[PDB]
Amino acid sequence: TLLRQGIRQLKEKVSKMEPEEMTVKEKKSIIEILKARIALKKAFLKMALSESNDTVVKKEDVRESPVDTFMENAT
Amino acid sequence: DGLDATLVEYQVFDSLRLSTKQFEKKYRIDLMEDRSLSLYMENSIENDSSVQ
Repeated sequence: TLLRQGIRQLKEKVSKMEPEEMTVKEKKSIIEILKARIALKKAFLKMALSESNDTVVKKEDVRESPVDTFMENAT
Repeated sequence: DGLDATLVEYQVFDSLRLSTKQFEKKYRIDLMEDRSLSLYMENSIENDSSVQ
């Protein structure tokens, strides 16, 4: 989530090969602590896994089939 | 003491026979025209972040 924008944003935060780097990059390491605990935000699994969750989807794609059929029996 | 005599080594307190004047020049630190440590904080300074 925050990590997703955080990749593209930590991207060009780097400033040349000069010691201009670490003067900001130590605080960036603090940001790395912060994101290290952002990993804790995603510490547990919800629905199983792709594609096993996708298998659940296709399972619904079979489960949708009766739904499109029994109405034909309305009369 | 609470300790076994047999496992002990006479030691020395650097922080004792020192002049207050040099005491400060060993432990005390400030932002007053100092900030010399930042030369060592490497790698990563902050810098100074926020209070704390």
